[PDB]
Amino acid sequence: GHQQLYWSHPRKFGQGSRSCRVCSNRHGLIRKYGLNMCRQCFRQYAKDIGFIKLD
Amino acid sequence: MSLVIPEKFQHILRVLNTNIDGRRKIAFAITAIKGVGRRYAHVVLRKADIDLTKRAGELTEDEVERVITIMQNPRQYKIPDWFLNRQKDVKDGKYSQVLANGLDNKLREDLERLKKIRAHRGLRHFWGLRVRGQHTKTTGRRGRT
Amino acid sequence: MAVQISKKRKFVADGIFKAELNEFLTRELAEDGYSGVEVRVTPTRTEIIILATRTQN
Amino acid sequence: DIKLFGKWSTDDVQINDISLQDYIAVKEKYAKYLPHSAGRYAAKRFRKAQCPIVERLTNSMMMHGRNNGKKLMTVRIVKHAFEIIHLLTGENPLQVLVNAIINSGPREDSTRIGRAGTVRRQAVDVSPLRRVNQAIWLLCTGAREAAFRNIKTIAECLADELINAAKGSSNSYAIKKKDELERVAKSNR
Amino acid sequence: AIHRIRITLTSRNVKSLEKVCADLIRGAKEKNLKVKGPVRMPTKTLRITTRKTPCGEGSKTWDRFQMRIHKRLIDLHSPSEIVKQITSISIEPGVEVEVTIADA
Amino acid sequence: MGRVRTKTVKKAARVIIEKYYTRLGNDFHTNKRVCEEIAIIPSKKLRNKIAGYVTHLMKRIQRGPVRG
Amino acid sequence: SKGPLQSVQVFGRKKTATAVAHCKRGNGLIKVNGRPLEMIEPRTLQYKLLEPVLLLGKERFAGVDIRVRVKGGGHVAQIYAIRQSISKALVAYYQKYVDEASKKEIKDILIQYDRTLLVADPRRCESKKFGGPGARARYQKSYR
Amino acid sequence: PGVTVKDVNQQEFVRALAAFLKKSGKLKVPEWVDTVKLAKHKELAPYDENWFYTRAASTARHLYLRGGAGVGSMTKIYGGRQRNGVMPSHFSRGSKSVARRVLQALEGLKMVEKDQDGGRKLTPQGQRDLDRIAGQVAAANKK
Amino acid sequence: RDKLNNLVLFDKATYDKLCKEVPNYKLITPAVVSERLKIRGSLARAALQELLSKGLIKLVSKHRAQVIYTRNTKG
RNA sequence: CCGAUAACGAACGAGACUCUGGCAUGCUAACUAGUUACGCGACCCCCGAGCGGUCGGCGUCCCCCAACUUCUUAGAGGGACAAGUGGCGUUCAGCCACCCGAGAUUGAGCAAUAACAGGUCUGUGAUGCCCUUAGAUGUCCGGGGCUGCACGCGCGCUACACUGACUGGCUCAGCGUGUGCCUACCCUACGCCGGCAGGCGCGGGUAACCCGUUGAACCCCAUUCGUGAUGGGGAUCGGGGAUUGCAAUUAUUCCCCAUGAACGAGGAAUUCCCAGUAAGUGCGGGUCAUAAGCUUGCGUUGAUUAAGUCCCUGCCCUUUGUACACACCGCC
Ligand SMILES: [Mg+2]
Ligand SMILES: [Zn+2]
Repeated sequence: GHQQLYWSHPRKFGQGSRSCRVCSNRHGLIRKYGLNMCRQCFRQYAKDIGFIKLD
Repeated sequence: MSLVIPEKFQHILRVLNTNIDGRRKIAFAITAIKGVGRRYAHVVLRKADIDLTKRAGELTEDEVERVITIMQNPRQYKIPDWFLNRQKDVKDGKYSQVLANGLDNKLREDLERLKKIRAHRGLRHFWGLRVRGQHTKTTGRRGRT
Repeated sequence: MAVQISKKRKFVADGIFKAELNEFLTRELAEDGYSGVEVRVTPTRTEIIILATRTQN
Repeated sequence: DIKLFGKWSTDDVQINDISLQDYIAVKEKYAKYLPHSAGRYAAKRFRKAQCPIVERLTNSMMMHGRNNGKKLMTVRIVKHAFEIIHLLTGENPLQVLVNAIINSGPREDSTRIGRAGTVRRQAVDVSPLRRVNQAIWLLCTGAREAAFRNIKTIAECLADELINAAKGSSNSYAIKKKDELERVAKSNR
Repeated sequence: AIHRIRITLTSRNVKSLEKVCADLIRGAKEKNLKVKGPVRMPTKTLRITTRKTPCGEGSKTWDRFQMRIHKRLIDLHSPSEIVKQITSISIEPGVEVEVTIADA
Repeated sequence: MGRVRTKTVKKAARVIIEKYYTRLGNDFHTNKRVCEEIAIIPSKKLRNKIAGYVTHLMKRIQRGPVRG
Repeated sequence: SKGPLQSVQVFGRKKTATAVAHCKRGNGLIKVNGRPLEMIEPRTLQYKLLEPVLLLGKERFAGVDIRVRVKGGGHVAQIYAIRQSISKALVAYYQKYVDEASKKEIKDILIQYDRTLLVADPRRCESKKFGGPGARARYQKSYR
Repeated sequence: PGVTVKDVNQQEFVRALAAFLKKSGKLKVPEWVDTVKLAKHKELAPYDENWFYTRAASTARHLYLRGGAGVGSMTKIYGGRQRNGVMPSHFSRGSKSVARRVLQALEGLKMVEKDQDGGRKLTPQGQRDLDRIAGQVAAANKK
Repeated sequence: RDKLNNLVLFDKATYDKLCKEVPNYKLITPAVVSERLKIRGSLARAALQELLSKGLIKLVSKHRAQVIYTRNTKG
């Protein structure tokens, strides 16, 4: 709409503020250690990041 | 002295319009009064200068009238204003502690006050449902069946 | 100090950068035989090595 | 010589029957100052025989959920119960305990899977270790139920249970359960 | 100049980090520098446990991901100036170095 | 229970008792050190297992003729 | 008469609770965290702390000034560390400052009565699994 | 045969020190000792009229064992379980106001003074008094 | 076994009953005297510790959860 | 695995492997970890102690102005192999008991062929086909709903009390997090105000440097209560005060005062579990502007029973029967 309601709703906090840095999804995010990544996306890129599986 | 029961021992009392057992501890006796809890009983007895280790039956008539007048008039007796019930009244605004059938009708007075403006809380009260917004899906069944 | 990010967040960031860089190169150099990426990052300047079968491409 | 709880010498108690003599551990070797030692007594089989029986009794009082790790509370319970029984009867508290274990262990029980008459089918004599295991479990349950909703404390309820079991008076919950087990086994021979 | 420098190394695999700790101290001995031994800071374990499924249907399996961060400190404290004497770090990929003097 | 020696520990043991009978002996430790210069064994838990069964054969081969 | 540097430092450990006993040549003083051994937190298990000295004897300790520092674990778990430190310190002090024939007689009394006064309990804890409240327990499962 | 508080029963020592504070009445007792509760997680108020003398005795003892403690440390030491009704229980810190004025009453008694860093410790005067009471609490226990 | 309505304060009949035969039998604890003299229990701990002060009853235990006394020695 | 052997030589799985736990007074070191020593102090002493006792009070890398690594951290290594003894065994593969030993079975991770019309198109700029595409099934904004309650079920929390609750005193952890690409939102010491939740200034920490010696809970020690729906239990409900946010009503959460309901150990049934286990007990992480009765980990206290069986429910191998092959939830 006109420039004063298209994005008018405040999104400084909450699930709406945060999205997966890979797939732009808002569910199952991992904000720990500054990942900001999807629950499913992290499993995909865990090896590349460095998160290996010991036990 | 853990002696024979005192001759002027009242097994129950008659304070306000409720009877309280005299065989139990004084701070845990006046808790039988509506509007008086464990906390409020201790502060009033603390400020009425009565012994804490003695039971309700062995309090004397003058001590039981000192106890009542503390409870009725707590503001004048240095009991703080954060330790009462009807603080900042919705009708008259004065801070007070209500202790009897006055508590039952103040609850009814505020209960009809919500109904008369038919606010949501009054409607929930009138319909007999929860008013604090909790889930009615799987609880509170006993009151209905 | 305050400006520097913590080692825990820092080492996660480098893994994020490598994963993001690998994904971008995987999509782009796919038909060129992109095999992998090696990142020899140094405090002065970083450097990126692309491992591909068909280098002249 | 070791003076369990600082008193009540262990070099005078005695076991009246050789059947239970080697699974009760009140003698000099298994004589301890205190009924508390994380000795790994459940690592293997027949290691709970060389565990002192005061420790065995203490480990069984911590039951019914509320009290699953509270060994220090149980130690003082055993301590207070032992002081009462010496005061209330006049002999060595350990001696009353051994008599309680000996007299409460059910000599036979019944067990099977076939179509039972009343409870179980075939009457089977129990082992000497099951004798002690059942004896300790029965005394603790007797003291537990006796003090669940009365002013009488656990130490006093534990005290009378061991005293009654050490004599056998149809007043201890342990011997009452023991006699009941004998009757079922005897009726199911 | 007179200088004292604290060299902190941090990596993910111990083998490389233990290797790079060697040639700095071994190089300094040839350079006749004083070398406080490599202090081993406690290893940081970053542990992210994510449910294995992407669906939410299953048997409640959880996937444990661990990240080990190893830090080591080497304190090169020769009497003469040190920056010119140690102009190299001789690293391998995976280890981060941060030259630092006593002022910081 | 559950200390059967797998093929590998047994199969390696027989080879090093025919390659190197004279050097080996009936000591777990002396043999566990020869198995450190005569073989490239990836794991420590493997050589000690290999060294352990070697003694069983070397103790047995002193008396009977084992298939090795 | 004034020979210094006659001291040992021997630790004891139960369930992540470590206690280092500082043994030393002096008139008999046994103290833990600066407090007398009698003045200890869970007095219900006081005999466990006094158990080493009672078995070996006050006279054996009499030439030794012990000070134990304890800093881990819980209440009772600390006690097993304090006794393990005191018992292992004196056997070490007798080991490396007099003949081990004296070390032999102190060791057998403690090792026979309770080996934990000289050898530590190796069990620690167990890791919780992602299927139950604890290490082996499992959440209740329902089929309807 | 000297005596230090670490050499005596702490529970009887704090009982002795509170008695010493009570008869030697200079301790700045607040006007709300009768009304307040000593922490948020406590359902009922303290039983003893002289609770302010017993915390002060207790806290003066704590500053002996370790100094540099502030109000935030005191409310941690005195914090405890909050049963939270039907909620699962948790840990709740004590009251900052009770802790603060107990400490403030102690500087006024010249037995506690502030540190060069945050928090406050015992003065040599206060350390003198703590250990004499320790002296007489051992003699009474002994004989 | 419905309700005990124990005494919360003594009457004359129970008070001398306390003083004449309670300090005569081996195990005297507040629980025992409560269920024998029909006193509530706070009175039991009360009455027992007054009898200690007079010295006609000997204390042995004195613990928070269990306080145990005994009669005076004879002979 | 050992052995017979129309089989011989192999392959995957198991095992080996990886991580973790338990021992190393043996090595390498540590002013971002300490301990002993010494020197200052502060006290108690005082008989007189004096190398007295206590101090998480202060120093000796504020480099010449202590040592050392026991305790802490983490690397290289060692250590356990059924190795030794006795017995059983075809005296093979192996089993049982015991000595010495920290340990004579620590927990996990990975995990074969073949398959399921098992779940996910609501994870994806993974995707085919179909549908919609400007009055949109795109996108944004406002409000509401996802919470709504005659009722049924599942996972749990709190309990029914005295092996307790309450009030005070005492005294012990370990995982692990901590200021942001977008992105606004960190962990908090200390001082002051307030009864509490909180508020106000001053700092520290991108972290073995600051929170923090994480002064946790249970427990322990004293007090009151006294077998009653009671000081058990805290559901429901009224009034008041704060915090987060743009917004708190259908109560966000927190605090204070009042009401004090069922519940007195739970029918038929049914779950999980073998040693630091069950259970009691709290504490971190995730979610998180606001928040845990959830989950993932951690420590603390610490047992009863059992070292067996195929009885029930199932699994593996062989033999056998079969009208079954969508395979007994079959066929008829
Ligand atoms: Mg109450
Ligand atoms: Zn994603």
